[PDB]
Amino acid sequence: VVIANAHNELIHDAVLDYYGKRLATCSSDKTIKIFEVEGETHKLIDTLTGHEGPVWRVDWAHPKFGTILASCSYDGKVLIWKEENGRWSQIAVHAVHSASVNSVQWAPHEYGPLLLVASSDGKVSVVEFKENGTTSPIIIDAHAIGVNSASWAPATSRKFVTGGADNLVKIWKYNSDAQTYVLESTLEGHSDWVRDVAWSPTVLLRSYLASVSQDRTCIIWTQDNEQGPWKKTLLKEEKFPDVLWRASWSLSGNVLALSGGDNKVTLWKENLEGKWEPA
Amino acid sequence: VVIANAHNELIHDAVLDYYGKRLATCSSDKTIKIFEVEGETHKLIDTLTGHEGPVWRVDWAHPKFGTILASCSYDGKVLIWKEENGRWSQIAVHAVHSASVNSVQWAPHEYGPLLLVASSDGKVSVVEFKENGTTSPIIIDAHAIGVNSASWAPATSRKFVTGGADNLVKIWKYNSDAQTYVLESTLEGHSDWVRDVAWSPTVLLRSYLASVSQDRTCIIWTQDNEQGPWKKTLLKEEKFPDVLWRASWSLSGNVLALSGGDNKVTLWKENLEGKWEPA
Amino acid sequence: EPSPAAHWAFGGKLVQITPDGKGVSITNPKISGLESNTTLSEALKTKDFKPLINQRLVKVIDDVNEEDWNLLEKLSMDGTEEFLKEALAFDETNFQPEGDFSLSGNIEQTISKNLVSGNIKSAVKNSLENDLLMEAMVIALDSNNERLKESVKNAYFAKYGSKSSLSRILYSISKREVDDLVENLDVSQWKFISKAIQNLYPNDIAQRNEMLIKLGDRLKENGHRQDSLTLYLAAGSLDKVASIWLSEFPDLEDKLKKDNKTIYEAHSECLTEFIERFTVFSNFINGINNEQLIAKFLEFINLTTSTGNFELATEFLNSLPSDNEEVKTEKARVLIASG
Amino acid sequence: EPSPAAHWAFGGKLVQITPDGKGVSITNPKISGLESNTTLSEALKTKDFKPLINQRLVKVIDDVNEEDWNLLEKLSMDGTEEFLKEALAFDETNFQPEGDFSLSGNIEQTISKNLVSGNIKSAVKNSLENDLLMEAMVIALDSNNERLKESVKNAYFAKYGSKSSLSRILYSISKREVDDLVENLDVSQWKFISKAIQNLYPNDIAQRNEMLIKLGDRLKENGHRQDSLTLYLAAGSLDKVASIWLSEFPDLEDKLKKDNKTIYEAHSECLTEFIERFTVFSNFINGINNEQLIAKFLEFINLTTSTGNFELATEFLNSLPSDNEEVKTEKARVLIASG
Repeated sequence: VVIANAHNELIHDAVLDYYGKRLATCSSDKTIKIFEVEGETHKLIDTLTGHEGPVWRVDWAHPKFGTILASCSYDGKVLIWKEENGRWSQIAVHAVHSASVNSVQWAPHEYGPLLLVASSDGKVSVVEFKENGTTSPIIIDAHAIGVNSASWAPATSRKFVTGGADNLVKIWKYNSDAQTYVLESTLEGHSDWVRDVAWSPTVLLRSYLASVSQDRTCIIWTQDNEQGPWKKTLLKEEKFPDVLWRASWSLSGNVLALSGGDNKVTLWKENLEGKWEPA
Repeated sequence: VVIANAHNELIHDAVLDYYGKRLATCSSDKTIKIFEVEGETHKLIDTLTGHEGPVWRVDWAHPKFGTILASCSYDGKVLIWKEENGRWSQIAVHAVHSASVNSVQWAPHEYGPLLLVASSDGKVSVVEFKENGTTSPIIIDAHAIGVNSASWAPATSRKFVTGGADNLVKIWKYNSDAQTYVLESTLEGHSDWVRDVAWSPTVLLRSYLASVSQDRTCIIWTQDNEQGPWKKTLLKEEKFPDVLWRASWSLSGNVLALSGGDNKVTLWKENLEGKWEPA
Repeated sequence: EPSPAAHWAFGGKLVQITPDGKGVSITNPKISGLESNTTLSEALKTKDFKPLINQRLVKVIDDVNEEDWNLLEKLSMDGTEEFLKEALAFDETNFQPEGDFSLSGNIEQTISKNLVSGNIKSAVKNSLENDLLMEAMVIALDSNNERLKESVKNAYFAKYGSKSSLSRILYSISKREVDDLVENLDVSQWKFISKAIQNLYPNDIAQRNEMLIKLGDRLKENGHRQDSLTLYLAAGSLDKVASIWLSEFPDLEDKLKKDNKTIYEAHSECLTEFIERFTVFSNFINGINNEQLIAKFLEFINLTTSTGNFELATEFLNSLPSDNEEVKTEKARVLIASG
Repeated sequence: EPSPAAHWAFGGKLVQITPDGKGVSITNPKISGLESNTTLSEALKTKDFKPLINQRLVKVIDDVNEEDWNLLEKLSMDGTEEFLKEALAFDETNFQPEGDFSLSGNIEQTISKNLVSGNIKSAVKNSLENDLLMEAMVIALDSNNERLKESVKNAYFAKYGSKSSLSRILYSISKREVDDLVENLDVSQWKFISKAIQNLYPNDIAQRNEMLIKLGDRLKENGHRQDSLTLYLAAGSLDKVASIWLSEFPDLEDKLKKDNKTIYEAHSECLTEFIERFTVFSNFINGINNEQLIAKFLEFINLTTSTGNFELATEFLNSLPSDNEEVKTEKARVLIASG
């Protein structure tokens, strides 16, 4: 199934929603597009407008809140969108960062309608939408140089991993006696900017993290339990041909989808040894 | 019970009939008289006439032939009498002897209407009354001097005892190869005329005879069985005061009634010893 | 010549001629030893043989004779019914199962399966075809099925009614019969074969008495004389009692003849005792067609008429079948003689 | 910079950007090891698990597992009813009396008198109050009187049902009960306690099954696993079979994990075998309210949706109580995802 020419400017993100039927894209044209794919057909449904700069990413929210989509852009702001009564409209706007926002992600539906945001300004913001609408977020300084990604850990006590341009990967946990997310662990292992970080939703004892970097390597970080440390495990002994840009875990099977710069997508799974191989 | 003056001339015989209720007498007046005795009363019923001389004896016949009476007299004849329709009449007359007939007696009713007659002419006659009436008798010479009595033996084969004036007693039995009664035994034992002989009707093995005589003694002759002889047994060791004239056996008990000349009647029975004594 | 010219006549009357030679005198001489039977005449009317019985009892002859009069002495007071009474009568659960156990063997297992499988019929078959009769019986003592509830009884007896007297008795009680006991059970336990007749035939008298009789004969013929009479007394068979007594007659007249009595005293006394003994007995039981009895009945008549007691003579004359001529003739004679 | 920007989405779909940088491409990658379950989808519709059963059987794991699939392999051909059949079934008169005899003793005489005197009741009393039980029983096996015809049984058991296993069994067959066998008779003779339930309660199913169950529990808890399932299969208690299988789950997933399989291959393979084993079994018995079962039901749903086989996923979604929200949510999600 292919939807060629969804945009005329280069596209940076395409995400299907909770039912994996409703597509959504974003690119330099500074717009988002909603699609409806079936067998091998497709129908545009709208074009979201507002961002003053190329749009970097989008994330669909859990259906239990409505039909929402979040986006962020080089313009250093985040826009939420809604499809009420049959038409999309900018409900809220989040802009507390002073540089390009590169990632945005809806927390687990159990936490409510929270949003995880990371920016080149080095900070990360956590945002909920009050009873009235406005937003009173959490802002933390999380990386030097710039933050490129941030992902939520599955639900139990709330944790999320960030990936900065300081080559570091970082786990965060919420604390009461601070009313903020505090730095739980710093994981060193990349020699160049970390482009993305994905926390696997696998519900097994062991937790899985996958970080991708400008150094042409993918690292799977794992933690057996609370007393265990985060163990480093290169996805493969040899570096890759080009820069790895994204990492995505399936919802089941704990299968990793790696997006390279040689515009190639490799798939991996774990084996008896604890080492990865092509799935 | 006494019926004084039944006759004016001396009476020689008084016999009650089969029911012992109808009396009958005879005497020198040459007549017989029928009486009916009850408690201590009596009623003459008639006076039989015909005999030309004193009447010696009478004998009632068995009721199964009618109401008959037989008599005999010094006139040497025998007259039978009947009471048909309420009045007595001379039916037949038997006279084959040439001297006083002294006894007459009806045989046992089994033999039929036979009559045993004994006379001073020394003969004895047996008489039946033919189908028509007349009489064709048996006449036998049975004693010298004269015959005074004759009695029939009970029924089984027919026997009778006679008693003559030759002092002898004699048993007679009927014989076929003679068509007459033949002398079976002569019993000697009296020294003077035998006046009467009575054969007891007792139905015991032993037969009893009683002869009475002018010698003032009574002899009981007995015979155990056919092989036995007639054994002599004086009624009592001492002679009697006067002449014994009659002998009569009861019908049961075998009790002997002796009629003496001292006009006295003695009664006797037999005891364990086989000797007689006053009953 | 003058002479009493005495004669005897019916009724024991003596006819003679008065000394005056002109009168006739009829009388009934007193023969010491011969006396009209008053007691009999008076008891036969007042039907109270207490005195008569008390007379024979106090002057009884041999030992046996005493029993009969005693049998009659007590039968006198207590009455027939009440007599036959006193004469025919007589003198762990739980279990709690415990511990393990198991069906050992094919036999047990097969029968057990039958049971549970609601097949109560086969259980018994499998039981009988083994010496598990006790069990076969237990199963059957639970069902209603008669033929099955009986196929076992006939199986018990089949091999036990011969090794146990009580088994053979059950066999009879079971099969509603007495023929077996009545004919083979020891005569000593007669009071029992007696109850088995009154028990099995309580509403069929003809049969009840045919059996009681069949037993009496057996008793009397096996030393139980006194008892066979009791059974007869209850079967209402005067004929059997009569026959026994007529056979016992001779010997009885002999024991009397040895007792210093003339041939007549013996014969006389004997026939009287028998007649009074028979009369009183026939007066309590439920009872003429026996020849000899008749024959001897006639005999007592004559001895009675000779006593002058024409009344007592007629009484016995009546009881005889007016079908017998001798009975006929004497009936007529006694009439005129008395009338 | 240019990049596929790949993502995974429900249904196991992969979204990426074309190299031209202007197109979106959704697909369902082939993950070696993960394959939609056709056999299940096709057998669940054509209700012919011959192939499915033949698959599990030919690739079974441990020995126990093999029995269950075999239990299902044969249950497949013969059918439920016919199966429970082959699984719950199993592998002198006469006597002639002779000669004299006599009532010896007081006991015998008293009982004998009773009998003849038509007093069948007392005979038994006198019998029991002596060790003449055999007889007491014989008399009773002749009357109709139930209370008496029963006063002896309770007398037999009273002292024997404890010294004989067959006696204790009779005691139960007699008194129309099973409680005793079902709870104490050796588990080895279960095929018997089995017949005593179908025998005593042939027209009362609720009770028939309450007892059959009470037994199954006892078997399974005393080494008779395979058999307790047979009893359950006949009591229509899928719940008991489910519970047993859910407890046996862990150890089963462990034997798989030691067999050179990743934590996922094991978990995956296990839940599948259990679900196919439970589905085929629930298809022959007479049978959701068990939490864990539901919980694990939901689990198989997700593994199925991830295969893209939304149809087989809905099928199991239906069978779950539409009372459970997780069941609710997934019901809705699967809908839109497929619709």
